[PDB]
Amino acid sequence: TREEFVSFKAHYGLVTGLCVTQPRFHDKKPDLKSQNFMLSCSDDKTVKLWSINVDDYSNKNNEEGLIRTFDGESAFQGIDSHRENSTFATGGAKIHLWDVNRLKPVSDLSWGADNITSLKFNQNETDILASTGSDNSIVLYDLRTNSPTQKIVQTMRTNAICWNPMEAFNFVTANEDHNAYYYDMRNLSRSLNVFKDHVSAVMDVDFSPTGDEIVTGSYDKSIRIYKTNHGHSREIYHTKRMQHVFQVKYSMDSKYIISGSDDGNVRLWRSKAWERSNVKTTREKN
Amino acid sequence: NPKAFPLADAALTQQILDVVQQAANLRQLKKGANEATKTLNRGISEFIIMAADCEPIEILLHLPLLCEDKNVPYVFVPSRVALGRACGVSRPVIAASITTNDASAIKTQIYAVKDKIETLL
Amino acid sequence: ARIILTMGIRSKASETDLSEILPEEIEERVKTAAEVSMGTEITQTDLDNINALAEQIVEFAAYREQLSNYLSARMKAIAPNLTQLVGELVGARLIAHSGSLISLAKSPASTIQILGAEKALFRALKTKHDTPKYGLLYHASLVGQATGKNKGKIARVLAAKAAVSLRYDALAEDRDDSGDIGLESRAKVENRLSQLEGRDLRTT
Amino acid sequence: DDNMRREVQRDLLLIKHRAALDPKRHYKKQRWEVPERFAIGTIIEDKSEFYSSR
Amino acid sequence: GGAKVVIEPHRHAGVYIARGKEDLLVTKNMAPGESVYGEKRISVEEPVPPTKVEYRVWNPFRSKLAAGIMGGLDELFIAPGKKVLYLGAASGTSVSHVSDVVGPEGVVYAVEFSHRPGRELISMAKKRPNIIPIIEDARHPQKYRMLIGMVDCVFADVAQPDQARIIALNSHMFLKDQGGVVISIKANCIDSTVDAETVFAREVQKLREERIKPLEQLTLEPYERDHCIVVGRYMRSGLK
Amino acid sequence: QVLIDTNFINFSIQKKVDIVRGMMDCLLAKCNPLITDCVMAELEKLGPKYRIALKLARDPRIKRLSCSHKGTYADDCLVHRVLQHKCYIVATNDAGLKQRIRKIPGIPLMSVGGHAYVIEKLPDVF
Amino acid sequence: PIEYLLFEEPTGYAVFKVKLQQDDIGSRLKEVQEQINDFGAFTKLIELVSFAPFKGAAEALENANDISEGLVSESLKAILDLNLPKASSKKKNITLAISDKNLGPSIKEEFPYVDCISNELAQDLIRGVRLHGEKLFKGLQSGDLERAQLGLGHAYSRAKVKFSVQKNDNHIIQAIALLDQLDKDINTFAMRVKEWYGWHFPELAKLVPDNYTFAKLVLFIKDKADDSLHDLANEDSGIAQRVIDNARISSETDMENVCVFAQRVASLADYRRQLYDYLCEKMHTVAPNLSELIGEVIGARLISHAGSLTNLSKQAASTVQILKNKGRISRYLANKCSMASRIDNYSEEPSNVFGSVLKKQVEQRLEFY
RNA sequence: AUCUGUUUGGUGGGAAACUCAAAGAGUGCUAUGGUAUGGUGACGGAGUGCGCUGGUCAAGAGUGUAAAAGCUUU
RNA sequence: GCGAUGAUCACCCAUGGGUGGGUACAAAUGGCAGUCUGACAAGU
RNA sequence: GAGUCCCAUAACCUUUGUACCCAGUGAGAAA
Ligand SMILES: [Zn+2]
Repeated sequence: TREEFVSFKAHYGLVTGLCVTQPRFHDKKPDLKSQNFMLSCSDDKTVKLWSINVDDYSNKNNEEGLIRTFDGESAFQGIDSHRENSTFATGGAKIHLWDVNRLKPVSDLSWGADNITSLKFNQNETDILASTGSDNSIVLYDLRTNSPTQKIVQTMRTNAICWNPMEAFNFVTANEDHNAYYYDMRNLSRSLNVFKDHVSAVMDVDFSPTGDEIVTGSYDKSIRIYKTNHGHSREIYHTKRMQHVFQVKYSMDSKYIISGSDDGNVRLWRSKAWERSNVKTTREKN
Repeated sequence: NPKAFPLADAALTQQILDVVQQAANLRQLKKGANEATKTLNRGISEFIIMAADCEPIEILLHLPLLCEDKNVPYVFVPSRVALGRACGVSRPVIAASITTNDASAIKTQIYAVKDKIETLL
Repeated sequence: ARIILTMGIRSKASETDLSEILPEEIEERVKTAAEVSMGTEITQTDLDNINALAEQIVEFAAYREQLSNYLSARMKAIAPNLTQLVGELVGARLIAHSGSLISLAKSPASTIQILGAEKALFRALKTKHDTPKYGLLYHASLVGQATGKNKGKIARVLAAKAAVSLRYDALAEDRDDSGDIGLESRAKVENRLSQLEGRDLRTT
Repeated sequence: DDNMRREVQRDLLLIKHRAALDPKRHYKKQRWEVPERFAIGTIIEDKSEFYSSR
Repeated sequence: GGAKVVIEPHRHAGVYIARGKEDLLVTKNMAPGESVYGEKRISVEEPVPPTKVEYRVWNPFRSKLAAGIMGGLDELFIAPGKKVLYLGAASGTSVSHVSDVVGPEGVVYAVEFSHRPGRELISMAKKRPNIIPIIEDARHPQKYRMLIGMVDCVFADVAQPDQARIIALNSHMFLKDQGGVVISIKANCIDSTVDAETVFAREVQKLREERIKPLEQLTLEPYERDHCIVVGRYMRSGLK
Repeated sequence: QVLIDTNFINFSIQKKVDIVRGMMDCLLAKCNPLITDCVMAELEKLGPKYRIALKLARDPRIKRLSCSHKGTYADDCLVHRVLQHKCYIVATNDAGLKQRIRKIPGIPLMSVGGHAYVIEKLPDVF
Repeated sequence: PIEYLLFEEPTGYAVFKVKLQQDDIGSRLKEVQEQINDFGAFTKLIELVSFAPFKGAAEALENANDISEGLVSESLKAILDLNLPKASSKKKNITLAISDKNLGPSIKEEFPYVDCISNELAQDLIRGVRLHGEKLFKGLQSGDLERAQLGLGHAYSRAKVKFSVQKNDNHIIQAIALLDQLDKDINTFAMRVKEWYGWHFPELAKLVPDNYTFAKLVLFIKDKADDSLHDLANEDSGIAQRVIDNARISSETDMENVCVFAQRVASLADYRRQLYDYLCEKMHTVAPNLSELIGEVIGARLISHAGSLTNLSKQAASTVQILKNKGRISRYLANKCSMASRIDNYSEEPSNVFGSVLKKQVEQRLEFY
């Protein structure tokens, strides 16, 4: 319907990260058919976890906001949730691991005393984290060993990571020299692609859930879609109203692309522009 | 649900009876059941007050059907004796009607009572 | 009336059938309408008055057809050649129109032609218009058999032969109530109707 | 038919020239040519109210 | 009172004008031989002999839809073969006129919530078979979603402040695409703190928010003070 | 309730008048200001020079309508929705829109003049 | 995932299986919104797997009330237990698309492995199958769906309003409107019987003036006789036998015919006063207060001329046409009779006691004069 | 009336069709392969073993607690 | 030992009659109100 | 040759017999 379930004055500063959870409490039972859960970190040294009343099933018939408030001593800069086992990780002045039961970090997993700007968990092999530090560094962490794993230093600063949801060791970084880098976790000595067509600093990247193409929004006020085997842009989306696209996601349909700009607006796009979303008879499908 | 359903409580009843007395002084009240149904089918009526304790009750329950037809508020006061005493006549009345007038000095009071009994109804 | 006397109720219709009424093709329609309907369910104390009204109008039509039998009997015993020519109830309202049988017999055949259509006739005479051609004699079976302008033609020849037979019936004394003059007049009208239905204005 | 139009042909003229029947009535300006399909009908005032429109 | 009029077809199909020295909005009578709310009738003898068929005078001071017709609406969607969902069929006053405008081949679903009006609706729907009376609250269309299917026009003579939600729910359930939505808005019954133009503008905005494109509004002023009919169509995709 | 457009917002910020407080001390009444989606589209299309004006139009005190048409011509949208309904004040500073609005009757017109808002076709201002 | 679809309808229940999901994110777009209007593309979404028809209009009304107030009936339980697969109750329930968010809880109360969806996607799937209807069902139902809709709507409405056909004043409308018709029919038919027997002797219509009594006695007298014992139903019978002795007027076939005519008059004469007894009884059960006040035939003609019991009730008291002191007892009886008709209409199963009290009041008023 | 002289009213392309073509609009019809039959002896059927689904019980573990109970458990 | 559940509001004589205007019903061998034309046609 | 199936099976007028008259209002009424 393109309309908000709820809004929340969450913090006072910038909300610098937010993700979504299925919070595995071991005293309560999560009601995921009527409540959705999003948690969110800001620069006022808080991580807050919220529940949302959702009308998607009509099984039932309720205390929506702010079920708990994690608290750090320094600010936070990124957040991403593990895809099981109640865990998330927040980057900031240092990267901490958390779970939704304990009100304090389980472990501090920092390479050195250099801060962390971004964070993504893996989607399959869910216990592999990756992070971007402002010393132009990309660090991998493993949560079996509860430790960092290997880092590389690049020329300029990695703004974002996204892992390949279909290949489980490949990820794409989006950085400040105006291109994206497709990296293999088992060999970080060479990128296995470079996606080059942007003209200012690449702000965010995301994978198609089919793992076959990426979307890539940058500081020049435009977004670009790339086939993963090519290395140049398959498509560019722009608008005179869109300024400085800071966030891009690729919807789980693999057919729409959500971009958040900085004039305020969140816009839907088609990943394939010429493609309509009706169901098709076999003559037109053929 | 009884037959005389949208009854008013005591505060609304006294608000209704005060504006009934003022309209009776200002010649804007038609009192009695068949005068009320006359002014109701003529269309000069702003709301009708039926008393929910007369000796039959269908004797004035004929009027809610008329009010429903013409979209007029109707309200049940629980005392025909107090309704007649408010009307200013020396007998109990069972139904009364506030006729419409725009050269009326109590139009704001009548509109406020209409809003109260319509949110009741 | 006969069907509500037969069944009465809709569930009763669901359990019963009937063929002497409502012949052979409305049965599925009344059964489907009995199964699904916007009709209520009546009680016995007013089904009894429904049944009494239904037998009342059934007996009414029985009296109607037996009064028609009486009319046919008196007509073929009073003016039988008119019955053999134009029919029982047509000749009956001819006689009843003109009053007496002798008062109808002493009228010319053109009057017997236009005998029913007096208001059309006299408005079409009192302004100079065209007069009707059928009158009360339009409902004879021979004029029913004719088609076109020749039903005006055989309304004329039927009124001529009906004047012949009618004044024979009213003015005879050795009359036999056997239909002989009416029957030979009807044979004349029938073969005349044949010879002007055999012609055709097309060119072959 | 024309046979019936030659019977109602006068009150259709009265309805066409309504505006000059009463000096106080003053209709709104239409033209009203004779419509192609019409029907002449009589008002049934019922047996409920008397003496007013009767 | 015993005078003679000429019946003439209106621009709108299914409704007529009887010209005399005062001309009358008139509909054909589906149940000939009786009046429903005491209106007057016209009996024509149309040409087996001719048959006496008759007509009923539609009173604009007792019908918002007739006030709209003879104030001048560019398009009613109530038409002689259609299905109309009448909401707020408060008695059989206007539902009878909508019923015989719609005709024998079309259906009027008359939804009413009170019960003595429902009793009169059922006794009127006996002699007018093309009326399906539905005694139910229109604020819950699921409670009668089984009795009605795929109407062509909704008419809304409800007088409640949650009008636009009632209209939207009944349209999303039972109206078809590019079907008619005729609304009778009463300003004082929606709310009396604002003026009539404010509440009409808000109701039209609510309709286009529930994707019913308004085509036309009419104030219907000599018959009702501070009323309106808004005629729209259910666009369902692309009010633009 | 007052329909705003883009040059009225620009002149408000250039003259340092608050929107709802300027409206309130112009009319001496409680105002509801309305930004149509086409006026908002026009402010967004004005570019990144007008960021201050755009995020002052993004204000919870300023309510906002939902226009349903193609294109973002705010003058057409304001003129149509005001001559449909006559329950609107039009706050504008376009010369052409001011002439359109003051030619259609019964529509009050508000405009930034001097250091506060002025109102013209509203006959009860004091 | 919207895997199955439940469509309730007057002929029965239908379970459809969703083949292709429609778009969730593009659900407001133009092509997605009009693919449910095009039938050639809607049949790519929805396939019929089951249709359990009802046992008749009784079970139809039961299931219409259960669907109306949001309960799972036994036929619903049967068709859902036949069609929906035994999924888990804790992990990946089977998804049923309904149109009623308070019927959903009744479905999960009976089948805990079923989560129910009625949001806008299930709503426009449901209105797609409502828009197409008879085409989806491939020919497998008895009965036209709109004809069953008319029957079920009328049944539901009369149930919800408690429409009783005992207190149905249209019976007494038609009873008195038919009784006046047969008043003039028995009158004109016995007038013609007296005319046709006037030339057999023209004194039976002088001694015995009542139509039924004349007709029944001339149905068995056809001659002279003498033996004047069973003709007293005896001063008039003795005078009639004296007139038969002094016969002073003039067949067989015509006399048999007028015997059939008088038998017709007798049949009309005892169907009348069967109808009159019926309408006095129906008036006691429909309007007891009116019939206590002014009588059954007078109250019958009153509500006939008013058009209905409801119209006589809602009429003003000063505008009632009932049929000096003699001039104002009419007004007193009018407003008391209007009061009695209001009591009698709007009470649900009326008594007689207020008609009794108003009769006492109007007799006190007339005895005061 | 070999009086009158005003008014009102009238006077002062087509046809055929069980023809031949060119186009437009609307409506009807299960109008149904989201990747086409159960199977080129390369196959099918039967049975077995593995796999899968559901509830129940038991065990583990977490959480809770004086002990619990309860609740959670890919 | 009152009342809104309703008070009140055509011609002639020293309760009864005389004289007629409208209402419905029925009747009338009462009225309008007067029963078309008249010698060719079809075919070969 | 020729306008009925469109109520001459009718309509209206006149006369003669049978049963009546010549609604609204809205606070008074009685002493
Ligand atoms: Zn706009």
